Amino acid sequence: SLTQHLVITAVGTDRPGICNEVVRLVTQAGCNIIDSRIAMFGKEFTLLMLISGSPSNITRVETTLPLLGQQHDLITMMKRTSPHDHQTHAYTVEVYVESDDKLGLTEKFTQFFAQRQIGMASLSAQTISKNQFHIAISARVDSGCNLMQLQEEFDALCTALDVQGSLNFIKN
Amino acid sequence: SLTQHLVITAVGTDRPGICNEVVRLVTQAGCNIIDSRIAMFGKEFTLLMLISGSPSNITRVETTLPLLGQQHDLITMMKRTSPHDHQTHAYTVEVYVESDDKLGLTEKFTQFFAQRQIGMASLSAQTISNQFHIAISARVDSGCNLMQLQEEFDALCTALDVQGSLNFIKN
Repeated sequence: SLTQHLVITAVGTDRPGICNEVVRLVTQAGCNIIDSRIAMFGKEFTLLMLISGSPSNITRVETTLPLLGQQHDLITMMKRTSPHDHQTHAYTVEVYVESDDKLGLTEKFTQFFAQRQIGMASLSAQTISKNQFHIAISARVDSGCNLMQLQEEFDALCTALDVQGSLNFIKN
Repeated sequence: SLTQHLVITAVGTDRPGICNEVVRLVTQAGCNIIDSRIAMFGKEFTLLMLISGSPSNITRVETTLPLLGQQHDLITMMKRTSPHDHQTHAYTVEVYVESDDKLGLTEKFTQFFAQRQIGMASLSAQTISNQFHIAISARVDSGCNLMQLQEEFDALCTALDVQGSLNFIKN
């Protein structure tokens, strides 16, 4: 059949089985779960998800999902999208930047990865207790990426912006 | 000054600098980005983000974020929450399950980990071409009895008669 893809976003007060019903409703709808991201932020359950199924099954998910969010104070958001081309990743680079000035610094580092077409998976930019600003980014690069070269360019940027930054590589 | 926390979630067509916009709007509003999850699913930019700031700044972001979205065809959702008890995990457990049946197999494994208070970071449950595979990346702190976890997990797979494995990775 014509396999259709859908993107799901959900936020709800984290409780024992909230994530059960979600994958329950999705899998029990005939759809496949291509990938997802689950994070516990604050007292909240946050989920990013990409599913695929027949046009019939997806609609089934597009209809039933909001109801689940009604009886659980859950908040949903969906959006159909083109199929997902699997980008296998060979490494996870973890970056850590520290500065005393936060002025437009974070977007300099996200741009660093965009210019190189490296997708980030997580980020944090914040002022710590006690007058410094710390940025933390996690990104995935494939096997075709020159690691020693990525590290050098990252060091140059850090020199250019006069901040302290470290880079870490982790393969899976 | 009475720190407020805001969970933000967005999904729009993946374009360049789209993420930059979000980070710019939030940081210029004087807020901190405590954590976030970014992913490119299909052809969409996907974001989960937890920010915090004073009520004035959070209100500012709550006010101007939707607008930014209207600009970049980005649909967003927001909700305030309580302080973040930032947990650290001693191990990352990669789980892999291979079966020749789809029927209610997924809930079994999520329940398995929810019941044991072991959080999941990612999940994929799909058929591959007549075998339904489940990949789960979960977090396990140091107070976990790895021997018991292994045994119970093996008993799960045995009861469902599927093939499962766990790979303990140190963070």
